[PDB]
Amino acid sequence: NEIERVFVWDLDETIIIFHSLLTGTFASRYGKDTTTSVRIGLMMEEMIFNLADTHLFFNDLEDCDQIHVDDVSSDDNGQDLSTYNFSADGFHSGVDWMRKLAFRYRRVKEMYNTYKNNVGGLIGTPKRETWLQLRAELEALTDLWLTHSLKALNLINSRPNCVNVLVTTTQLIPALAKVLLYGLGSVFPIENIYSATKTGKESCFERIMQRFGRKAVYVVIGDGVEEEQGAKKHNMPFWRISCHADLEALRHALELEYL
Ligand SMILES: O=C(N/N=C/c1ccc(Sc2ncccn2)o1)c1cccc(Oc2ccccc2)c1
Repeated sequence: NEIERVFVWDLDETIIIFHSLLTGTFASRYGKDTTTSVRIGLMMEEMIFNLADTHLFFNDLEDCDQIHVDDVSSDDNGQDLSTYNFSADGFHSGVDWMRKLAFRYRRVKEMYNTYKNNVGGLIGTPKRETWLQLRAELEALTDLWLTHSLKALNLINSRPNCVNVLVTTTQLIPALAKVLLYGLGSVFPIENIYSATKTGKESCFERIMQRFGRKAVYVVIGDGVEEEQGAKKHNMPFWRISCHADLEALRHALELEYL
């Protein structure tokens, strides 16, 4: 490719897998209301899984959790599937089976590239007003974290020589449902999302470097410890993102071309 610097992101523990909300440990650490925080997380995890079951084949692709969306691109005899009836094919729970599985991921990809900047047309209103109301309800507890990290991502996405990728441990379909909904679709191309569920984040890191080559600068930006050791044993500069002030430094270091 033409990319010079690649930023690998691990937005779990804060955005994708925000398990601190549901356990209530987030509310205790930051001194917020426990009951309200869990209610926002329980509503969120519902509207996410409700979209994956009615749009992204969550029940079909529940166990067949791949790692990249283009993995089964070899069994795809590319066809106009605007008429392909998924409810009446040989799918259940396999060269003729992998083709039906591969079509579904391309249909998932079609939904991503189509409604990633127009969610209100994907989930018809008022499901947007109620759900955009949910953002301010949560960003009022996290001090606009998703908005803040979107600034650091758009400060990278607009650079033609720089790019960003995402490496989470959720299954690919639920992770795509969150990235689509949460608004991270404008900064994350769907071809740059990896699911470290069965393989771990280290193997997902090696898979990224093999794609972009050695002439590029790889930087890891995330929170937690799983990707810190995965970025250390691959000599990739790790960027902690725990505090809110650690993000202001990430922007200020990109404003001045220090990265
Ligand atoms: O903001 C978000 N997480 N923040 C997490 C976090 C942990 C530590 C800190 S820093 C801090 N500073 C001061 C006080 C508290 N914490 O932030 C978030 C996560 C997911 C989705 C999300 O948006 C939406 C949008 C639409 C619908 C539903 C959610 C927003």
